[PDB]
Amino acid sequence: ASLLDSNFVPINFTEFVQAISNTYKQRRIQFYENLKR
Amino acid sequence: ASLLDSNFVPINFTEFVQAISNTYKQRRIQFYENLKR
Amino acid sequence: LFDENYYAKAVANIIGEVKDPIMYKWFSPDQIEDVDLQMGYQKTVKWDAFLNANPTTIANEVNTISTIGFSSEVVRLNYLKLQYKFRHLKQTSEKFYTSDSYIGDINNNLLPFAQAYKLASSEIIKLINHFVLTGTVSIQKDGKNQKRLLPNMYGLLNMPEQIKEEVASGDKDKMDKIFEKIEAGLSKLELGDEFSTPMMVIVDPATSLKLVKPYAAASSCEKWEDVLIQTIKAINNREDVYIETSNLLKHKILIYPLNSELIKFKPSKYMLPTPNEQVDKDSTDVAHSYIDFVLGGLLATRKTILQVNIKQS
Amino acid sequence: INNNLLPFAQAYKLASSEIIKLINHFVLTGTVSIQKDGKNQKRLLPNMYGLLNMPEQIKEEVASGDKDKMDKIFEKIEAGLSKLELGDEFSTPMMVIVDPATSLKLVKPYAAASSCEKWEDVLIQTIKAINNREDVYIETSNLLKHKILIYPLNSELIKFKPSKYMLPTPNEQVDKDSTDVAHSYIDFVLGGLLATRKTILQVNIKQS
Amino acid sequence: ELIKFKPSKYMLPTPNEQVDKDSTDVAHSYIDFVLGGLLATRKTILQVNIKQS
Amino acid sequence: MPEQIKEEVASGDKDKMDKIFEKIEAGLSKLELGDEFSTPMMVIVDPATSLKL
Amino acid sequence: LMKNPQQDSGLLSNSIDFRDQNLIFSNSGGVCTSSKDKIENYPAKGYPYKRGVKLSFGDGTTELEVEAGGGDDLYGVCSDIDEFSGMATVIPITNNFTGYLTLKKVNPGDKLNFNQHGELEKVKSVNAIALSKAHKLTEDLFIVLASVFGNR
Amino acid sequence: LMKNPQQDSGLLSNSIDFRDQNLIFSNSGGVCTSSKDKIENYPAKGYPYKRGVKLSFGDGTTELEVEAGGGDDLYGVCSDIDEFSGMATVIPITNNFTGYLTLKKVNPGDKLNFNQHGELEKVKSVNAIALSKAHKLTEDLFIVLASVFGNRAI
Amino acid sequence: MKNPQHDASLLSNSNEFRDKNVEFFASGGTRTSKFDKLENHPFLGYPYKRGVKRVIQHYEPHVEAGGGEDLYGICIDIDEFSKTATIVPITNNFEGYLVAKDSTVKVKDKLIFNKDGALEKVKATINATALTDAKQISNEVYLVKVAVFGNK
Repeated sequence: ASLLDSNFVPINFTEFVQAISNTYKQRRIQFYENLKR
Repeated sequence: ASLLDSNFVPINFTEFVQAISNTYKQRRIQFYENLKR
Repeated sequence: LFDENYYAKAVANIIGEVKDPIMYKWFSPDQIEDVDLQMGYQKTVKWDAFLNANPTTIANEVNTISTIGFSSEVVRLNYLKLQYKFRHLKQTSEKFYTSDSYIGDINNNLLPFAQAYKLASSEIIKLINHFVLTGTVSIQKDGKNQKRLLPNMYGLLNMPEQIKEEVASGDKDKMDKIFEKIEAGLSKLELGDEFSTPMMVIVDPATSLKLVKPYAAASSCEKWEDVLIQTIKAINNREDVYIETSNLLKHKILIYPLNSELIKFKPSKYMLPTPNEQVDKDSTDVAHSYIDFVLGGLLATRKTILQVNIKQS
Repeated sequence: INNNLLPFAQAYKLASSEIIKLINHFVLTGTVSIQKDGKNQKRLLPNMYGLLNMPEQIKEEVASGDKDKMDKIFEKIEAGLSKLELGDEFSTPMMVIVDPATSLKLVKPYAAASSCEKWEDVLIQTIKAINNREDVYIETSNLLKHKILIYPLNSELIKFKPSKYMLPTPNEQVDKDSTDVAHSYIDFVLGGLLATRKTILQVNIKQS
Repeated sequence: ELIKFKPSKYMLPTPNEQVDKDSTDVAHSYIDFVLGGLLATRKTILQVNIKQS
Repeated sequence: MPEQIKEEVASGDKDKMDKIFEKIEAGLSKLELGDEFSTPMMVIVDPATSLKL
Repeated sequence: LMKNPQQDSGLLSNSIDFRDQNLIFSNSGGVCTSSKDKIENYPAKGYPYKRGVKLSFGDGTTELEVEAGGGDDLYGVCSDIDEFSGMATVIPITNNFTGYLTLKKVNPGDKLNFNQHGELEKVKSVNAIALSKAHKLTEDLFIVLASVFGNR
Repeated sequence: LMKNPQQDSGLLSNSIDFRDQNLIFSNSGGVCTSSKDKIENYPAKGYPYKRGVKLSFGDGTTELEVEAGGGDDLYGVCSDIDEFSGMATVIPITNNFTGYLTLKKVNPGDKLNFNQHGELEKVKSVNAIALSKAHKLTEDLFIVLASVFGNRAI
Repeated sequence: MKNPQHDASLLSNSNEFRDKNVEFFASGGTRTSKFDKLENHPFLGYPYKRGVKRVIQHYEPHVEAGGGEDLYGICIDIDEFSKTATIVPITNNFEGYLVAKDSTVKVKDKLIFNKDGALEKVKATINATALTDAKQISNEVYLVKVAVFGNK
């Protein structure tokens, strides 16, 4: 579950926090995919 | 694996020690079965 | 949840605008691994062997023989939870505070929740980057009045048992003197069998300015940066050398390998700012909110980081 | 962990690694010691030499004041290379071993500084001037310290005849008692470097 | 529930593999045992001591 | 075992079974078995006390 | 003499650093604040912002107000001001406070007391402890981080 | 020198009676607690648990800390400690407190004051009144129920 | 105590093999014979790497740090869980790193155990010869390599 997919529906604040963490990790991965040294 | 079972043939001293411990446990159980308060 | 919690909905709709941390550039994708923990510690056990004396010559009869000893070390990484509070306008009261082209009271510096959260998160991410680079938490330019952190919580610049070189105060203008200190530290580095790895260099803006001058009459083709890249390539076996400039540094140069076997960053999965469920509400238009974040999780081997400090006296 | 006790396999692996490091140090330098200072050396037998202390070779000493002058270092290296005597086996590849500091000095542009050429290239050409334009290899060893070692890779001049039991080998005896701690032994054999006279160049850059 | 004895499974005497041997007729052997493991709740044991002073 | 009921019978009353049993009654009253009271009980005595019993 | 004066500019100003950014006169409230803090508001006479205040009484026609003062008259500390309504946010002396206050024109550890004009000075009654050194905002305006925790 | 008993207990506690089961050193907080109480935390210097504290400053490299003390330097009372993070929970002297506090090595109604080591002693500057008699935990450690309400005049 | 490396802040580097054994966790001796007599005794205090004495008081006798005419042996290892110390009796010779009093100990010096079980430069009571200089590991911890070979 991530905030990148709008189809995600958080049921409670716990799932909301987990989704935030997953979104941060996914953006980290995307940044390294788009990084070109 | 217990020393009560004659068919038990230990391979090493570790198995022998385990068999001794199992023999003590079985003797305790048998003592409590035989005991009549 | 989003049908009941406007603040949660606003955070979900605003989280995209918050920019990525710049510390990701200082590491490789294989050097960052998340750990599921807010506050606490993680342990790692490493075994080692050593020789207690010269070997024994076996001739005729002897039973007193030199021994080889063993040791175990437990490395502990601490993770600490931190929080900030900020004030904002209430959602029901935002309508009375909207204006022609903006929402918020300029006179009292009151903001809507989304904008306040975004700005606070940006500031917290800046603080996190400063911690990861330097290993200290402070809000003063002097660097004093620091927060007392737990032991075994270090950054790239204050990690102990690493190579440290100091350029004298009277030699701060001499780039050749600076390069002499850098070369001495590069020689003293001990990468072992994991030497073949890309290397990372972080410099201050002034040093970046000094690096573009021609190598020393002066050379007409090569610069000090090219000489530095060749020198580091000599010890990393001609692997890539990446150079970065950070305004956070002041007259300090950091050189370290981008190898997960030597340096590994295991941050908490809750390290980056996260909203708290508690919201303070009164009969007025002002409300308060809280942001949580976790610090800690840098692991490095001994004598794998070169830290060059140029005295400015 | 609290008593620093390992299983036999792991203990053997670690001990063998340490002993192999000691053997490599002996082979390179010809001395046995567990100190960084190099003192408290084990007394060895005669006719047991390493590459760095083999007698009747060419020795060059760079003075303390010129430790940073690569030109002076190369002057001494050229003098030693002139004094080398390979006889009729000169057409052979050559091997150079340097300390990390010298290795870092060898990547600077050749000196005003010259583009397109480094001190490493100059050294390779100079050695090719005596080995009939054969191959030249360069190695870096942290066991060395302000030393440069040049020798041919020809079995007719330098030959290493080690014992077949030189590398670590377990002993059959294992000490045992009523407790859970046992003791094991590891054996290794040192010696066997043979070289013809005046075929090794040893350059020592003095610091003090 | 009140008192429980959780002895080690090696509490009772067990021979040791090590045997001391020599050039004489005398050898030595070893026996191992483990002590401990009694657990009780507070104020559930009555201990009366008749002083014989 | 600490934190248990201990009673002491005086030296001059070491031959008086009534005094000994009075101390036993006091200790039995001070016992605290809770809701695990419906359990068998064990009494261990020395030969002299067994003779007096 | 204004908490947050309004003036237009032709140029943006770049916030280069995130450190030492809070040492401004417009930074109202406390540096570290509890949700259980008791907060009051009174009509303001003068400009008692970032100053200790005392209760002042008129001739009975209008209600009592707060004005800058200290000594034996210290009632609380003014931590915010709404200029549109002339309202001064006051934290009573019975509630502890931590923040930047006006300092008389001083190092950590020195014990401070309030003067007649509501400014902090180095020493009687107030429990004020300096947590930092003086910071000069204006030629006559000095601020200091202080801890107010009651009376001796 | 530890909030929780350092020595692991050798028995299982008997859960029968409900009386006189709170006179333990592990009783953190207060006997009567208000939901409107102001609570702070501070880096702990030493072990100021259940003791009056003062603000301690150093060279200035690190932030200020709290250490056991009293007299004219009293700032609050420490009612809890987190040992992992070295955090001391402090209730400011401007907020009244009622709970068990360390007593210097005393009957209800006696007026008390805090000494240089953060210990309560029978009497000047601080209003503290004992609500019970001293309870001995260790041969050198005694605790007393006390009510601390601000600083008195003179 | 005995193992100060379990609070390490970073991984150690195991590439070097020289100057790697002068540590407080190096329990035992530098050269050990299979026929060395080892006796385990209960201890009170911290007798690790020090001379020990027997203390008789009701419990069995225990060992603690000591020396002089009361010297009984040398403690070379400790089990902390069982609180038991391994001792080499004074009738058996020993070579290894032992705690010294100060840093003024040099090679070839004759040494004596003091009342704390630490080795100090010097009749004498035992034969103990320093083989190395005193080496600092902690601010107040010095170890010296010593050959102890009986009593004078």
